[PDB]
Amino acid sequence: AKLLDRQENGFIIEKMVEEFGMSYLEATTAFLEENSIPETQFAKFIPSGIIEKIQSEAIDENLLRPSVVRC
DNA sequence: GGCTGCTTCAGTATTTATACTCTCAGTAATAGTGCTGAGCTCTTTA
DNA sequence: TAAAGAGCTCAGCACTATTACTGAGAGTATAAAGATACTGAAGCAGCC
Repeated sequence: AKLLDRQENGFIIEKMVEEFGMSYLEATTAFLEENSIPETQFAKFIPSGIIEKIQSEAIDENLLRPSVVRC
């Protein structure tokens, strides 16, 4: 009904990758759309953790330019 | 009054120069908008 | 001395009212401005 536990959702969202195995990005976007989640009201749904690995894998995949590398 | 030759048509093999005037109209973007929380503010006395 | 109140106000997602603003409309009264070829098929056309 209500699913406001962020770190529990971390346990559930690692299930996405560790189970499916595409990437943390696509796994959690799949989560966001499955339960119909916007992108500004997420801090109430998403563990504080997965965000950091998301940033990591993002910059490592080079999603943005050198303008973002130095910082 | 039924009757044959011409006939006409129909089927094959990029990139277009000069309104005007409101006048309104209702719209979609857009700033005004107020929360939530939360994080620092602050003092308390144990 | 320092764990622990109760509040002072600043990130961070909306909302209503807005403001260019683009569209729909209604006025407009000098003129006179082309080198197939073939086969075929009904219709038309003149006749005993």
